[PDB]
Amino acid sequence: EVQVLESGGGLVQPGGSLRLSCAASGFTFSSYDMSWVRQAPGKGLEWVSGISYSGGSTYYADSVKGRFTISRDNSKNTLYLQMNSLRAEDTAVYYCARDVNFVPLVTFDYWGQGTLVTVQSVLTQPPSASGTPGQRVTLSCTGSSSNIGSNSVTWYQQLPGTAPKLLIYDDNQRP
Amino acid sequence: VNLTTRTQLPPAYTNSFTRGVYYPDKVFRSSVLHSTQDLFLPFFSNVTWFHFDNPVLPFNDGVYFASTSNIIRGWIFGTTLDSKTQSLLIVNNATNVVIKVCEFQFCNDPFLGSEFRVYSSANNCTFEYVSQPFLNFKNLREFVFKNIDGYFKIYSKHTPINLVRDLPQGFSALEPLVDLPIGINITRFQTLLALSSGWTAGAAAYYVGYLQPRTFLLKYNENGTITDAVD
Amino acid sequence: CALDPLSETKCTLKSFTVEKGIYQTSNFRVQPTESIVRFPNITNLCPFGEVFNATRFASVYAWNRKRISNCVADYSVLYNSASFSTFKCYGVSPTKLNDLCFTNVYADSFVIRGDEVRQIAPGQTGKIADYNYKLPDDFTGCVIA
Amino acid sequence: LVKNKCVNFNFNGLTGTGVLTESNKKFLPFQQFGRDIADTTDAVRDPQTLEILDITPCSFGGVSVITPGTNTSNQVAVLYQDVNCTEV
Ligand SMILES: *[C@@H]1O[C@H](CO)[C@@H](O)[C@H](O)[C@H]1NC(C)=O
Ligand SMILES: *[C@@H]1O[C@H](CO)[C@@H](O)[C@H](O)[C@H]1NC(C)=O
Ligand SMILES: *[C@@H]1O[C@H](CO)[C@@H](O)[C@H](O)[C@H]1NC(C)=O
Ligand SMILES: *[C@@H]1O[C@H](CO)[C@@H](O)[C@H](O)[C@H]1NC(C)=O
Ligand SMILES: *[C@@H]1O[C@H](CO)[C@@H](O)[C@H](O)[C@H]1NC(C)=O
Repeated sequence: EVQVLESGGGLVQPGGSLRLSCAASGFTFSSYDMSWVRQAPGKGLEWVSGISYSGGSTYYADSVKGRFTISRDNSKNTLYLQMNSLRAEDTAVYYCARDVNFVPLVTFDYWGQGTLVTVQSVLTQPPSASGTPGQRVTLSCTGSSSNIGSNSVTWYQQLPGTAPKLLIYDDNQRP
Repeated sequence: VNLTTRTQLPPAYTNSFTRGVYYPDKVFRSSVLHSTQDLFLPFFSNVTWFHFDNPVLPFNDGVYFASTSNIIRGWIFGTTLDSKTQSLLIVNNATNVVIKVCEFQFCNDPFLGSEFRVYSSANNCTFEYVSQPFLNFKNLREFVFKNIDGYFKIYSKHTPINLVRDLPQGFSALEPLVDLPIGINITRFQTLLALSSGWTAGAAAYYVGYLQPRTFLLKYNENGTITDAVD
Repeated sequence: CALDPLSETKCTLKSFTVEKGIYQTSNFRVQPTESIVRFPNITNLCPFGEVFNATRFASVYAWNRKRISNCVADYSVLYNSASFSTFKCYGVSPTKLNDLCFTNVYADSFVIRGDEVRQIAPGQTGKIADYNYKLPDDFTGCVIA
Repeated sequence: LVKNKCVNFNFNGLTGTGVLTESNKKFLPFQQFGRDIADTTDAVRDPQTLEILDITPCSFGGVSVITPGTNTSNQVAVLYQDVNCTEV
């Protein structure tokens, strides 16, 4: 079991603060990078932030840059997102994803169940693709030389109403 | 094959009067009569007197060494050796003692002359130290080698003396010199001497006493040095 | 039995009238203001550079192995180093690495492919783990890529 | 290193509670602990700077109370046995 529970989501108001905490057990939480990812209700995944194995390097999405602080306490093996000066666009469901590999070849395998917090995408993946049983459907991501060309492409399959699931990592392999 | 010069010589014995007392621990005591049970060399004991003669010797419970021109260079502690098992080898060619628990290939003949041919080469080393040099007759160097808890500890003291045979009278406690976390078992040892087949030898005597689980009574003086002992 | 020195006397003698005299009520001891953990200044730092900062690493099939002992090693410097992209510790936790002691350390140094780094975890299979450098599932160590 | 304060020192593996004071005890260049006839740690050599400190057990003892008869008066004096005047 490499489960990662998460909590700290509830009704808040714009311009406030909220502490999200997710606890990871079953693996060396202090050796794997982790991240916070966000899914607006009925909208694609938006990666909030990410913190390294040591907690020294922190990365934030420019949509939330300068107002969210990602933190990691390895003693209790828990990881926090401190949301400050919230906006109306931040009402979503939050997951904390374990990063299998180092950056840049990020790989999110295990995801939290989802905390419902109430308060554009670089990769121009098609809005939808229709398939038929027994067909061979190619759904194609698209990015720049910095997104797709240089770093691994990982594919997540999110069933309706569940956490995302890793399908493809390092451009070729499967879990 | 050993040296071309192995004349027959019986293991002459002598009497270690009060020698072989070493500070059993790093504890300081002032004007105290401490009664500790540890491995000491028994008082007035029959210690073997080897004289160029270094036959293999057992290391059952640690052994006391008494060495009276820097002829001895070190010792070769082993159990099976022959590149089969690692062994402790110490070499002091010139004020340069080196500690190597390595998979040595030492040939029973520790040929030497300067010339060194004690062991062809050392492979699979686990510990390597390059510490400062540990080393009528003028200088008497007394050592105590002991194996507790895998730790290999050497107590030692170098004393200016005037003697030609046997061990001098008087009392001198062997200060701890260095502790080695070798962690390996040991039962046998050797010695190393400066003196390609017709090699001479130099005047050098070394005496081997055997530590036993004795109870002693050490007289730490005001300055903490052990000035006298009764077993 | 806690407000007056007299009350402690009334309480030790179990009487409400205390006769004239001196009574040993309780005992006191000045408490440790703090703790002073003190050790000898570091004297035998380990040269991680000899393996890490080495100018020429080894091929993964013929991976170098360097023995580390007779030494003190600060793994926190390595863990808190930004050069390392991967620091995966199995069987131990990197935060407690400085707390523990081992008989010896082995630095197994080699060069692999990026897509191949995930093959240096215990229980992994492939062409590096199965064929080049295998780690037991009962692994007590770390991997630094 | 703090001197003249009751502290929980942990010199190497040797731990203990007491007040540390600089001293004139002449430890031999290889000695770390100091001890007395009672086999109690008296002095320690500071591991990282070669100095000799005595471990005086912190001021401790009984707390006697000097009182006249309770019927006579409620006033009370306190005797902290074998301790210097520290905290009043
Ligand atoms: C040591 O043994 C030898 C040979 O038996 C003997 O002559 C000598 O008196 C003994 N000396 C001691 C110290 O017992
Ligand atoms: C090397 O020496 C060690 C000493 O413990 C021994 O266990 C081991 O079998 C030897 N062989 C190698 C190459 O490690
Ligand atoms: C301790 O050393 C001093 C010199 O510092 C010396 O005078 C004294 O005799 C020594 N101890 C004894 C035996 O009293
Ligand atoms: C390697 O060299 C860099 C140069 O900045 C240094 O910071 C680092 O500590 C070195 N690492 C090792 C393991 O020697
Ligand atoms: C140990 O470090 C201390 C503090 O810097 C210094 O005062 C002392 O001289 C050093 N001693 C050694 C063992 O080099």
